[PDB]
Amino acid sequence: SGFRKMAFPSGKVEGCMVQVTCGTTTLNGLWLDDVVYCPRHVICTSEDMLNPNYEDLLIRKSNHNFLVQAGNVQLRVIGHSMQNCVLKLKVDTANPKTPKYKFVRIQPGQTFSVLACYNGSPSGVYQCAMRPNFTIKGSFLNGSCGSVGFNIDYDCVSFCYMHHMELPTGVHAGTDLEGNFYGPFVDRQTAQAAGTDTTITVNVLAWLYAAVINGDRWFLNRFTTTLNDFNLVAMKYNYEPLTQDHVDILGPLSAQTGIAVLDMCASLKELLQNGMNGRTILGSALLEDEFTPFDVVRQCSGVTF
Amino acid sequence: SGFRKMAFPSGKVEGCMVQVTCGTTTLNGLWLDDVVYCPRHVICTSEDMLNPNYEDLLIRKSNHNFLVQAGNVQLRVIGHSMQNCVLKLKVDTANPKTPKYKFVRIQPGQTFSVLACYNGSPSGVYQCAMRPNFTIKGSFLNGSCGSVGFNIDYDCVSFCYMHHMELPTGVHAGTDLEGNFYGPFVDRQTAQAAGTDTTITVNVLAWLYAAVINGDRWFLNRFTTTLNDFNLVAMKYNYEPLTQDHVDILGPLSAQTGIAVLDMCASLKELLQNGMNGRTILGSALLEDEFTPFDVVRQCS
Ligand SMILES: CC(=O)N1CC[C@@H](C(=O)Nc2cncc3ccccc23)c2cc(Cl)ccc21
Ligand SMILES: CC(=O)N1CC[C@@H](C(=O)Nc2cncc3ccccc23)c2cc(Cl)ccc21
Ligand SMILES: [Cl-]
Ligand SMILES: [Cl-]
Repeated sequence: SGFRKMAFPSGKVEGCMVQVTCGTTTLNGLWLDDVVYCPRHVICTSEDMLNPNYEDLLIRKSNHNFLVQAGNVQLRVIGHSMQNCVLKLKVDTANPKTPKYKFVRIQPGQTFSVLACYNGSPSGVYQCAMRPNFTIKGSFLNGSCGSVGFNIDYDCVSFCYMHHMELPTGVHAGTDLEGNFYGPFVDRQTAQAAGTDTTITVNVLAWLYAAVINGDRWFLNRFTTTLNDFNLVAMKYNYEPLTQDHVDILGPLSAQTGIAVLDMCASLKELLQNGMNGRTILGSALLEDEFTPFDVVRQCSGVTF
Repeated sequence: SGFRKMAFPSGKVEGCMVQVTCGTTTLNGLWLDDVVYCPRHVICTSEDMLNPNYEDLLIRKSNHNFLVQAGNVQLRVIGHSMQNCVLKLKVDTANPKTPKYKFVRIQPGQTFSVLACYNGSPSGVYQCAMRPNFTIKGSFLNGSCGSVGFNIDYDCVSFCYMHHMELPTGVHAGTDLEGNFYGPFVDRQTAQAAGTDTTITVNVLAWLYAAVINGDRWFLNRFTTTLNDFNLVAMKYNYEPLTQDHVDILGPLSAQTGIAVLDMCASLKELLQNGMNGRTILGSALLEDEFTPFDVVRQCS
């Protein structure tokens, strides 16, 4: 019993974290095989960030300008190239702790674990979701750039995020491991703002199924609804639309609990129009949307890595 | 900016997780140097579980009855001994991935990371507090016994918890790494119940300071309170009493934010009286008590 916000075991990723220094800027790099990936803004000073020409800045750099440190060992940079907003530093040594890995781009609503690092040293691990406005509500201080988000599938690490910046509202923005930003963000010192966030509906339903599996049933009702009537109500409360794919993905939890997805949507519809009325669900007074249906199945069934 | 429930990186502990099998029972062990630590209830035949005599059961066991598996390698048990509710299986191989470590017993209110495991394989990592009633509100299934709680403050792993059992209310009980249970619990199937839980007041105050550091100020008020008046109100909401030690520990956050501890205590009294009125503090509609003053300073700097 119990339900916790749970991250993947971070060990396979800790063995990849390195410190990357370029001039006065120090941030984190991800060392996989003989390449170190890091945000390209490491090559920028305070003025450069205002309006940077990264191709122009990178051409002026030499391999010896990048100081890569893996533990107490300095790695020697033998090449440098840029892929979108990520810098790739070729090193002479392949990381012996390189796990089986893939670079994957995730969709909004998908969750991942963040290994927050400072000076190439892992300091914490937390579970979060890619918000529908493409930001992440992370916990990051100065020096956390280059920290990565990942999932684990069997024995393979799927790297899905690299931290680049913090928006004025305290939310965070970054890229996939190919340097493509999630969201309409740029890696510049300019006025940027996240769009109005919405609730990840399929995740709320998955979390309501986890609450039922844990014995919390007060919100269940006799009612069902159509996907169309639910979506009309949900859109009014700034909830993301629920697609037939989402209904299908919730199938196993629906079968395990005996509550159909449209039956659970009728519970969710009431929860929105009436509130919790002093009650909680899994110790929470708000509907939690950072657990995907797969996260719920993994936790409520004990999948190991 | 931002505030998250954050666990320590679990790598140093993953390299220590092994599977321990004794008869039909399989659970997790912690492999440090040439010793594997695990709950002593692994030697019980479920029929012994109501009133087990563990000294009697352990004396009947031989080293070849314990099957220890580290990854795909079977370790050879060359000795067995018991320290309180923990079984120590001496193995013929020192764990090469043994980190710098210590065994620490924690107090209620303290937080730690849990590496939940099944069959010696880590499946997830999360953050807990030792509740004032000495239970932990974990997420554990059958087979999670032997999963450990830890803190990793600078290079060294401090092991503070080993999971032993789930109480009838879904909460969890376990021991320190010396086998001493936290709380009035025993490793028997006898009727056991956790005491009524209370809120860790010092942690709520620390979290209110984290919210102020993050720009949340709506709950602040012009009032202050005596420590005794605060405890009288707090006890009525099933909040733990706040001692002078707790006031002292909140000193650095008080200095950083410019809000005296008793000034923040008056905000907390108002929050308990009115509720949040549709507002959230750090994205939460409830007062969070699983961040210690030390966690807040470490996370916020
Ligand atoms: C203004 C500026 O030049 N910066 C700052 C450094 C950097 C940045 O956002 N860093 C931070 C990341 N994560 C949490 C942070 C909490 C506090 C401070 C900084 C954090 C950055 C990166 C880009 Cl791509 C664009 C702009 C900026
Ligand atoms: C009742 C009983 O004989 N058991 C069960 C096995 C075991 C126990 O609590 N196991 C579990 C742990 N953590 C979550 C669990 C969720 C579901 C099931 C079992 C879980 C145990 C350990 C002791 Cl020390 C005393 C009693 C018992
Ligand atoms: Cl999803
Ligand atoms: Cl402040």
